[PDB]
Amino acid sequence: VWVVGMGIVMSLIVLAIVFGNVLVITAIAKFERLQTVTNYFITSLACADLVMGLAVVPFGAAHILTKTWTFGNFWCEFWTSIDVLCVTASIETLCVIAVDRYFAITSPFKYQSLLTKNKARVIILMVWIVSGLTSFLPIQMHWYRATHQEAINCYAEETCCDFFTNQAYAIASSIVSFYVPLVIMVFVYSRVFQEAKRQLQKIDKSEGRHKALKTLGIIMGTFTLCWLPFFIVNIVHVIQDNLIRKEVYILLNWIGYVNSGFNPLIYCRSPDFRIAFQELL
Ligand SMILES: CN[C@@H]1CCc2c(ccc(O)c2O)[C@H]1O
Repeated sequence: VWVVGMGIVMSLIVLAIVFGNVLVITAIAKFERLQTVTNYFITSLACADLVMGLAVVPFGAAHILTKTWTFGNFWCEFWTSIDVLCVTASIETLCVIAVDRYFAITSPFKYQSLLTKNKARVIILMVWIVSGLTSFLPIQMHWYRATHQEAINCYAEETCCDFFTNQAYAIASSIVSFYVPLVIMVFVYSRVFQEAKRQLQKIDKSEGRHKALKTLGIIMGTFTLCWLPFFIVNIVHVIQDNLIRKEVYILLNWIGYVNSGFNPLIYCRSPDFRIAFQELL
């Protein structure tokens, strides 16, 4: 009375993610007026979200609904690697976009000199490579493997897939993937807000006879509310093994997945994108 209908939500999420990401990619690729150095970061972010929505989500949905993993252990390890890869790549691309905006507003004359067409490709490749070294290299060689008896029983059996991780791997991965980008983005947006307030005050002083707050609020709040509650419990549940159950962890992780769907509605609402979308349909 629950399974026969609760798959509708997963189907809707999959459809929304795939449609939004493919529409953004098609709009950027097809029309030449959208070709910009800043738009390449959005292209990489959309590609990461598309891969996530095409691979990670359906298999997880099958895992919860069926409650068994029909496929082998090799596919389980591959799925975990893809999950970690996509998550960290997306979160790092967000910080890259924020730093680009910081450089755009803070230093207006030499914005062009710092970043060109060729440098963006190198930045994106380095971001994806650092993302890859976090997931595939440790998982495939079995560095994260736990040691307690329940983990051994889960790992030996070929029909169960429960994520058991070492303390050191969890801490290092969380620090590399979330907290450093969080700090960088906070500092960047604080400086940007200060500059905007100064300019607004200058204009009001010039023309003798509030708006950036909402713009910063959407971007900060969406990311923080979507990805902060997951990493708190991720860090906590390794130090103490009795506080956090195995269902709240899954619920928070799936809450974090939805953040891929909201990215096109935040970073791709410019008017030129509106003309591009209107022309397509
Ligand atoms: C199966 N879910 C995984 C488990 C742990 C983990 C995730 C995402 C980013 C990380 O850095 C992680 O360590 C989650 O998506």
